[PDB]
Amino acid sequence: RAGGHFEVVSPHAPAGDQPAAIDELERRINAGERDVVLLGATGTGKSATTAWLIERLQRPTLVMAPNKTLAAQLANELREMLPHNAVEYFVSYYDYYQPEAYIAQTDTYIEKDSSINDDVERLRHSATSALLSRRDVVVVASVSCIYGLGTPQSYLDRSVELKVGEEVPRDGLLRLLVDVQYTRNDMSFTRGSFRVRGDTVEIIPSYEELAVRIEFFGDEIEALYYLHPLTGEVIRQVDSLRIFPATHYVAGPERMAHAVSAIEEELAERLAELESQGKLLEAQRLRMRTNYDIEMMRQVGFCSGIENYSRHIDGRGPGTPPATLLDYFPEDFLLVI
DNA sequence: TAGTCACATCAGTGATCAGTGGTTCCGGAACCACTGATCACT
Repeated sequence: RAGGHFEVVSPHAPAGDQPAAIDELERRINAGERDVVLLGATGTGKSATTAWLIERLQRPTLVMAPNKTLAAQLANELREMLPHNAVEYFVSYYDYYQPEAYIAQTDTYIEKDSSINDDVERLRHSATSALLSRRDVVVVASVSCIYGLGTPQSYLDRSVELKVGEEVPRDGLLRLLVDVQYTRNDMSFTRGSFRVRGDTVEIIPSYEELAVRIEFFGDEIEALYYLHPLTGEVIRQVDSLRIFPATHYVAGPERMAHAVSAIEEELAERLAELESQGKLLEAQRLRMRTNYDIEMMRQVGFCSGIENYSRHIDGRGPGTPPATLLDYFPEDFLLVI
């Protein structure tokens, strides 16, 4: 995690309680205080104090807010004070979301339905990449953060970097693009997708807004270039760049194998459980749904309900905390709630 | 008794297009000139 210094551009002049408060909070955190409280009255500007504390500590910060409403107004403001560091975002990426719900009394299956937002997931993946690519990363998170996730381990593993001049098989590059959830959209150009024409390859990464054109000298990386996605305007050129998986359900083929194994084992477990319960209808419905799900893992590796198998994918045990953006954070990560 | 909770998609469902199957339709009297009798003569 390469942590660039949190360059603070604050034309405001701190006064009143700001200096003493920041100093005492700083020494508080220095004192190993795993539990701290702040009394910030209205108009006291908690955002600036949090930014300065993050600057002093130089740790990847996770800030916790209770509703997506709040996150918006603050994160943009901090970017003004931090125009040279990774400022990020994460909340529920759902314009709408009915859960997988079950009216037991009526035996009614209100199936999980969701109108999926785009920019929310974009910023989610940008945040995960930034955390697993640099230490100067600040992320605003809804409680969703503590829900089940994939492993930042595999997140950083599946990611692959390419540099100008280095020999690299283009076909292997496409293979790893597929393995990191990027589609060979040879028809049009879309987010997290890409197209191949001759040695030329043009890709929009899922987290990175812009696109990139790579020219190939046979099976060698001829050159890399930033781009506007559709117009293709080369923003600039850099020798090397990394790509992270477009999914947070990152998992090597071996991790998919282990997840499938544990899924089948706990599937037998739940089969016996519902058989004893006498809930044969529910048992069979779950059985066939997960049968289709595992079929299209063994074929594709992608579907709905993948999260429900996080304990298998992450591989940790039942009842333990599933993977989290906290794992995406270091142990010396800054935390604010 | 109650506000937030958030981890996509088989399968209709037909619109709608957008390809395929087929449509369909006029002017005919002119124009080019060609062709079997009829007195004629023998």
